[PDB]
Amino acid sequence: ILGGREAEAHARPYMASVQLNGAHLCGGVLVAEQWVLSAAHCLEDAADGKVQVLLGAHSLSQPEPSKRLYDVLRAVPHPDSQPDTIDHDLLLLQLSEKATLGPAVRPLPWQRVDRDVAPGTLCDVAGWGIVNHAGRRPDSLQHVLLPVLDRATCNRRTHHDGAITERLMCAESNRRDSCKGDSGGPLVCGGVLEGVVTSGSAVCGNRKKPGIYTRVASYAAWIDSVLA
Repeated sequence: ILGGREAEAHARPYMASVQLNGAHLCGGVLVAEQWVLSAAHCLEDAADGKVQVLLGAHSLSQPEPSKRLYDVLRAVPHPDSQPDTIDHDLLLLQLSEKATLGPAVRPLPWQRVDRDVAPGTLCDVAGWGIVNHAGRRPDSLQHVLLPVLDRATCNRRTHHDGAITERLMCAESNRRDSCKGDSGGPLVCGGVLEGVVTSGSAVCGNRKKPGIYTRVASYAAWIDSVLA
């Protein structure tokens, strides 16, 4: 963190921790009983494995009755994802079994209609912090409300300089100091999944630095198809 606050425990029952070898790698979002959406860059690299997903968690380290760790039957990165690009940066993970659903675990509706989130809309992003930003990292789930930034301005020569295609969206990042982006994590507007974090901003510095998110509606055809 240097954006935000501790979330209410289990009030985002869609939130997932994508894990490598039992350590938090990336955020993700439960989009169907057996399927979690995250970002391709997360699981990018090569060797392995023991990629799993933790559902029903608030703390990454402490006992909680709802916590369940799922192995993954299949990792499906968007075919057009590339290591050297923030395009098509989505990742679907098929869980070993249907998630057991309840107050702490519950898929989130996601936007199928390909329309942009209106600029100014307040959306919610949640996650758990990187490298080991404090060994247990941030240990409990954090979130913050960010206003959506118009694509035009996001594309300014000082913001993101034409990088933001119509398949991407932006949020004002955060003034005062810097940064965040769990990655793979979700951007939720009015209770609907609209975006997934991409390395926006992993080049942090300005005042009006914006976060970059992949628009899930733009990939609705690919998502649904992997699900069927």
